Amino acid sequence: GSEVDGWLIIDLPD
Amino acid sequence: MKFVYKEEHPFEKRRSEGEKIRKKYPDRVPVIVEKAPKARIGDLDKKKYLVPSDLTVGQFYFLIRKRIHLRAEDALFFFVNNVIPPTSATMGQLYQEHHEEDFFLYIAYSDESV
Repeated sequence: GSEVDGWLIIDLPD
Repeated sequence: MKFVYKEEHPFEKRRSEGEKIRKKYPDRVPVIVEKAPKARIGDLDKKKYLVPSDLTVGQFYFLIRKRIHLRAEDALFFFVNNVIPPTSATMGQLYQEHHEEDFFLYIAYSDESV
């Protein structure tokens, strides 16, 4: 996954 | 309940970072997820989430369920400000009504519904 400043970036499902 | 995250970061640092994240990701809400004090349930590896505001609370349950590797028979409950949030709400709705003054939404999880 992707983290910015240890915040995990959650994707929106379809 | 106290959150480890609030215990590790002074209020002003939290609010400054929360304010910035809300400006920079207006389609998302920042969420802190920790296990409730006396809960018997698996540990959560990551506690800081940048969640699309349109994600439902129901979908976030499922997502957190997966990170903990819960089986389907296993129970999972969210608590926000001593209330179990509705699964139909969007995280943005939940955030609007319950975010704290540091601009973070704090969610505790547990195997118990109380």
